[PDB]
Amino acid sequence: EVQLLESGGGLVQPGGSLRLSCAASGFRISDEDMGWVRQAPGKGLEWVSSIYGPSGSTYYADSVKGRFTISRDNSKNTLYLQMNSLRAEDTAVYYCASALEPLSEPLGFWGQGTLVTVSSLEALS
Amino acid sequence: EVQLLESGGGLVQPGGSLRLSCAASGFRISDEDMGWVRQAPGKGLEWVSSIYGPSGSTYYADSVKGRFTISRDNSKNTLYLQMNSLRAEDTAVYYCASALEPLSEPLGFWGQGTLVTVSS
Repeated sequence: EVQLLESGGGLVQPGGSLRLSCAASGFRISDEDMGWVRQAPGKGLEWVSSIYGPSGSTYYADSVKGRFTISRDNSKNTLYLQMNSLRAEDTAVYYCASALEPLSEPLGFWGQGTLVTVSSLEALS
Repeated sequence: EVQLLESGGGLVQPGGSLRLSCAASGFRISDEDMGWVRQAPGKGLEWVSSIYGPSGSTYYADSVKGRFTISRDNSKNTLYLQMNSLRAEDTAVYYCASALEPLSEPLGFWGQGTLVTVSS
């Protein structure tokens, strides 16, 4: 029973920061290629970041390079996403997900999704 | 720039059929691994189907086994999703996905998405 439970989303002002968390149950995060996918209306889906090849190599989108940081905690079996210097363009629903071809399961699995919103004082008023 | 253009969505009656098409740009679907994701109203994204491996092996979710069929056409370089015996729960926004690994690690790509409404 592979399960990914997400946490950490919320409302933040530009320049703020969040730490998205995704706890896995049923398998070790130290063995799968994990990542984060953003979803926004009129934007489809895009891979934000990913950690792969338990040598531990990280991919980042050009939009989030230098600001986002993907991490693993094998003790707690949790994937982390540090999101500093947030922008209005980072507003979306983030999903922790496996690769298209998982090592454990024959088909990929997703998290439930966490809404992360970045809005300024002028946009809210 | 690798792109995935979806088409074929719309309204279908329960028990009907439909064929979602995804035209690829920047690569050949013959060598890559691809798949179909869907997002149901009030629910998160879910992997509908996939095709990967050197075997061309296909895999489906328990909800769509026997009813959905993923396939590739090298003639038009298009990924097809045949959906028969559509239920009301098949109403969703469908995206096509691909994985391209030119530098030893896969890179995920998605499409814009198309809406499929199984309504009476």
